[PDB]
Amino acid sequence: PQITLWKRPIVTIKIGGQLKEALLNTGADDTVLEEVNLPGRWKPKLIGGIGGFVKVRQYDQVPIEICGHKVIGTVLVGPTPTNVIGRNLMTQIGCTLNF
Amino acid sequence: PQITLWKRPIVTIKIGGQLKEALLNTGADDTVLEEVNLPGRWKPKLIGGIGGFVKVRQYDQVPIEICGHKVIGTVLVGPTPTNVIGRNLMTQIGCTLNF
Amino acid sequence: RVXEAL
Repeated sequence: PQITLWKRPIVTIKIGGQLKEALLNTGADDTVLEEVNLPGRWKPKLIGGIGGFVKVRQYDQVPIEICGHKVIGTVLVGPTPTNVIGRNLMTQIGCTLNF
Repeated sequence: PQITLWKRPIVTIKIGGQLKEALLNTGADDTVLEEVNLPGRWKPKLIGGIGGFVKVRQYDQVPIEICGHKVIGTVLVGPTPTNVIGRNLMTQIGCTLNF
Repeated sequence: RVXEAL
């Protein structure tokens, strides 16, 4: 599949038994989600963005299904205005920019 | 070209006669640059991001070269840890996501 | 509108 950039590139994920919408974000090194409930131990981290830094929990080896592809990676859970899928997962599904 | 996402997708732009590097950012909407000086009248605006909000100058109809493709769009000038090309210009150069 | 690094 190929997605143009005339509207936000939003896809559907499954993670932790929950379904969410999330933004394909080539401007993000990492994947950040709000209001997902993940099991197990995590570590605290802080991420920066435009306009500031936010405190998050880091979960490793979280299985995630992104547009019907199954991948596994680190998922940050914390206050984000929109769910974001970053490069750490986009590489897993083979996603590229083309022009 | 084709750009994989194993490293940040950074391109070289030319804008207002100056050269800059910028991150191709599919999670943006808008283009924001840090230290350029564009001629003419602007409008003040606030943009939102992950950690908060920033106050910027909106310039319209700014010519810009993005990997040799010549494009005209709105560019926002203000506080940002990295220059960012958003969907507004990326649609002009034909950029898409592929997987 | 606009989205992240550690």
